[PDB]
Amino acid sequence: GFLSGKRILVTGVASKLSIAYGIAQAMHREGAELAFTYQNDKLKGRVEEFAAQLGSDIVLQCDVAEDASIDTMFAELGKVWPKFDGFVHSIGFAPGDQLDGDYVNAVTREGFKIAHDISSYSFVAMAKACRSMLNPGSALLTLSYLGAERAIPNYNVMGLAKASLEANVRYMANAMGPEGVRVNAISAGPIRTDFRKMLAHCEAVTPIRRTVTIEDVGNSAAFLCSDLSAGISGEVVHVDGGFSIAAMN
Amino acid sequence: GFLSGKRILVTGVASKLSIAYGIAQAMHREGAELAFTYQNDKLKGRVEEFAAQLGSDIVLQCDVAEDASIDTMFAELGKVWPKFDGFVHSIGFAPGDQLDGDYVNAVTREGFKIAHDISSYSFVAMAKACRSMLNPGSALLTLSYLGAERAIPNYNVMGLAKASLEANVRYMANAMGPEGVRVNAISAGPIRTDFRKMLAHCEAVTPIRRTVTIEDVGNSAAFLCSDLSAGISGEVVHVDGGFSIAAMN
Amino acid sequence: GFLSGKRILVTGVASKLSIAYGIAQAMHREGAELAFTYQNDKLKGRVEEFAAQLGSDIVLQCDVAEDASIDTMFAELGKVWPKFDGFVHSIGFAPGDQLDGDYVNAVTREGFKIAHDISSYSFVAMAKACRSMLNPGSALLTLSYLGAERAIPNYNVMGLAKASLEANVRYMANAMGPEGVRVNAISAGPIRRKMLAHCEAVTPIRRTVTIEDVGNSAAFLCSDLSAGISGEVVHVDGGFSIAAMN
Amino acid sequence: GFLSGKRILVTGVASKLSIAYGIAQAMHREGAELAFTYQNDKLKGRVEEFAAQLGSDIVLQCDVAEDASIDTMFAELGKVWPKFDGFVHSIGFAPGDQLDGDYVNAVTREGFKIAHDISSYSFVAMAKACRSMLNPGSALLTLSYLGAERAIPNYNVMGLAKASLEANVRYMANAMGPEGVRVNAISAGPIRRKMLAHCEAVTPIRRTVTIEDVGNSAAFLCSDLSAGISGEVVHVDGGFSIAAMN
Repeated sequence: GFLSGKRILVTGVASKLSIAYGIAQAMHREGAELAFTYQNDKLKGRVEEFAAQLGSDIVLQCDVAEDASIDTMFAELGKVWPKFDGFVHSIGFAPGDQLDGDYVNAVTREGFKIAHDISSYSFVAMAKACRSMLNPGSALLTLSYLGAERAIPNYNVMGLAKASLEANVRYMANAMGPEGVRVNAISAGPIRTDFRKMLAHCEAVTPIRRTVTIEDVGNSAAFLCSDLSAGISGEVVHVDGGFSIAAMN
Repeated sequence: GFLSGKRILVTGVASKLSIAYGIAQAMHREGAELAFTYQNDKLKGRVEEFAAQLGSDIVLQCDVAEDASIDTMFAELGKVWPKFDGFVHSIGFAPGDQLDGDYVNAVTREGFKIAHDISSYSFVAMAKACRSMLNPGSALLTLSYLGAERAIPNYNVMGLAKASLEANVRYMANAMGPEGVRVNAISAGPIRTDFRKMLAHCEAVTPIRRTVTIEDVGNSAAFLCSDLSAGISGEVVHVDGGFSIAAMN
Repeated sequence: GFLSGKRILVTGVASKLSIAYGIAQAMHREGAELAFTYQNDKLKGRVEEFAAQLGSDIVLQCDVAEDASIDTMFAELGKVWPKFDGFVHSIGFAPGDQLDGDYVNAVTREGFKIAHDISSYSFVAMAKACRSMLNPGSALLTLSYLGAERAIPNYNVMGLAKASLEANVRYMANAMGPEGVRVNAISAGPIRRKMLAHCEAVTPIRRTVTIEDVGNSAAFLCSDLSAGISGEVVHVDGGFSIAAMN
Repeated sequence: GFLSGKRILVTGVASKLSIAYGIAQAMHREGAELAFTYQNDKLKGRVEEFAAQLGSDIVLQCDVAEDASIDTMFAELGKVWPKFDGFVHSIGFAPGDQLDGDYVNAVTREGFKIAHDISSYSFVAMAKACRSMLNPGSALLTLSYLGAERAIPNYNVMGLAKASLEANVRYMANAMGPEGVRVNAISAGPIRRKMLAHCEAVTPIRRTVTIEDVGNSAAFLCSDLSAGISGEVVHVDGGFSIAAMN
């Protein structure tokens, strides 16, 4: 398929309904060889199993909160992939109380610091750590959400972290392009897994009249990490069925 | 390939260096069956030859200035493709004196009317004319340029027509989505075929450090007309190597 | 006021509720001397009523569909103001058949042509026709709508004409800035029934904007207070466009 | 003036050339009563010199890196102004090691943390700490830069902090608008050597903007003249960002 020859590391695989799993499935179907991180002991087993289902036995612990953890993960990867072609960053978090109710009341200095560290800094932390390992032609990919561009109820300090993240894509694309590395994001629509009401709304007003699926997101992610997207860098691509471009439907 | 099963009409094929030809080549390589329009008698022969090189003998006259011409073209197409899966609009024109020097001096009411009629109206003219022919899952694609979003010297009334065109993508995506049709544009970077100086500039400041090629544009176009981009509609995708997202390089 | 010593021509005043009246009123309050256009002779006395309230008796006929009418209107204006400091463009039309129902079904080649010619091309037509009359320090302002940026049901081909108008603002600003002219627009929010109900509920400031609010931003954007702003589409819609799923 | 009967707190006045001084000056000219913060005691007399020229003796210490300092600063302010009408946030910092050379090489976890905490989080920290003190009609303003939108060489991690700041503006506007508070920013152009040379040559108005131009837009954006504007990033860079390849 259109990723044959490519080795891509996938972060954030959680369950078979997670976007990262939809991306890993798509990439695998297109011929990539994959490697996977897991955060901690609770998730290790499920990730090993899913990795093995998609032909891989490269399953490595990584906590992106820690610079040391990122480095030793890449040291391990390099024993099997001295060079590789990019990675998929699907990691985003804010403490739970950040995301409920009025933004100005909910946000705190520490909730801000964590959400930005985990959801934005970790993308460039990973790049810094594997930079010399990336072949010419590599592509980095992160996931974002409309809350970066619009104020969405409850999304709160995650909007600011995703906005930081999308500027990180541009700064990274600009810095890394001359060595032959592209860096893009997908701004994914809400995916059916307060939520019920937001989904009903979103299907009714999306031009394609349905929420995107993890398969849809996976196919766009495979494209953006393949040589087929050689012309695209620093771009936030909306994979939300046109939801963001309509108003008052 | 990822377009097998798809029938796509390609407009604007001119010479082997034209974006539309790069798109038709890419689509063909991915398995689509193609049909081609030609504007007039001068171009017919070259289009017939290129069509035949990419497996097609569907070569039909169409002048998008005329509603009658569009209709009879689709009447002919329908004798061989009673239904089909979309088309690529690569048609854009302004009278030559529109594009030289100060915009406010150069623009005229008639140069404005032509550039908007040909470069923007014709996209929805084509959609209106084949709407009932499009299968669920179809995708329409047009080409645009950064001059839609920024004031670029000399591009002049073409910027306004491309801006009209990109709003046409959104209005079309919104109207057609519920019947299962997506509508997108590619905003393509300058392609190496005042021009010399603009190219040197553009390679030096583009993150990927080169101009995009018609192959790069073709691959993104194939993606956007394929089921792989099922999640994307109403979107203007930048295929300019990150050129638009950097500043002062 | 912050427009003292400014002469601004105002188009599109058709009634006291119109956006262009709210703008003229604010400009007059801030010390501008005003002039007005009208299109057909039926409206002429009514515009003289308006101009009189806003301190002016410069009321001139103009049909912006015609190059010669725009030219003769600026020759007339030139008799009272051989130089002036810019104009407000508030003129936007599509035939009514364009603005109802499915966009792709509704739009025609002629409806598209009229919408762009009248709502976008007229803005640069006016600038071309008065270019040598504008002082250094001048400012041109037009009015747009969120339909330029998003697909809004029914707004249809007007969405494309306003997207052309906004690009027109940028290309005009880029061409005229070196002579010392700025060019901007205000994208105004809806102005006061299901659509207003939605709008009030979801706009950050919880109300629709008024012609007074729009008039106040326009006055700023045509005054030297906004000397650092050119080529800009300023959203005066209470924040409606930056929110989603409120 | 158009700020008569307004009380605005101004942060970041460090010298007479600073953007925040140009803003305070314009606000004072338009009739606002002002208050100022300073960070360390070394700068205190110098800020009292400044405040005195702009009509004020409300000069208060605040280190926005610390929640308790922001709290005690608003308690002090509360002794003279138990209610007031908003503030200007002009505070932006990254360690100097962040702002040189290749972005990906330069940026560290700590440099990222400081840049966002000081340049973006402090804006909502201040709002949280004075929320109940703000009158209906109030306005908060911060300062950004085109680096939030585009990758500019050397600006590095500050580009990400300003992109967070701009989103902060939208989420603040959405949360505070229903209480009657607007929140906006100005993305200011560079202010007066190779980079200025480029900038003057390619900006539509053919000059860099001055602190006076920025001060005039800020005054507007904190006055009731801009009552229709919230959640908006207004570009005050002479049109530089809307042009390409000039």
